[PDB]
Amino acid sequence: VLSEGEWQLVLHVWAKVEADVAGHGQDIEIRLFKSHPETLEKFDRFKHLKTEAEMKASEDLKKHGVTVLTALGAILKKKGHHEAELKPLAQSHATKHKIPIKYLEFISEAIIHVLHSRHPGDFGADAQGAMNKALELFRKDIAAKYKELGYQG
Ligand code: HEM
Repeated sequence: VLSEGEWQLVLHVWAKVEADVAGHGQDIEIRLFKSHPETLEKFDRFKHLKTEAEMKASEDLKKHGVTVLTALGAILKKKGHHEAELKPLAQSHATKHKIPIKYLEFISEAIIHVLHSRHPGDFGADAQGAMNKALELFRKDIAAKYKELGYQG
């Protein structure tokens, strides 16, 4: 569980993300694909993108990044009370996209990296620890929902 203080650090940095959701989304997706190239294989829509500049130029990827971060933001703002928001995400990611928890670890790393790159003065060690706990909770709860659907992490 996160403390109220921890949730407030999470939401304080998230408000920074909300000042440019598209830009943060692009950076996070690109960081994910750069650091863990195998993840790009999961995207029939994007795996044709051959360079970083192509990725940055893709309106489709940018739109998708906003969708991703909008869903994550909606989850984080519930401060753990996110069953209604998490269930449909688990459904699609378990049964359609087939995303293992290890890949959710990869994107969590990418999120931390981008938030620190863009907002170091509002994302120090304690804030990173809080965001890490929030994303750990998300991964734990989604893994439980995966199993409920018959998908083994
Ligand atoms: C913070 C973690 C994540 C969030 C919040 C998130 C959110 C979303 C949302 C909202 C959608 C559109 C609706 C849906 O299909 O559920 C989506 C689609 C998708 N996600 Fe994720 N996602 C996450 C992690 C990942 C990861 C790590 C991968 C792959 C390594 C992935 C692969 C996909 C794919 C392939 C689609 C379909 C894209 C398309 O063709 O339109 N997701 N995601």
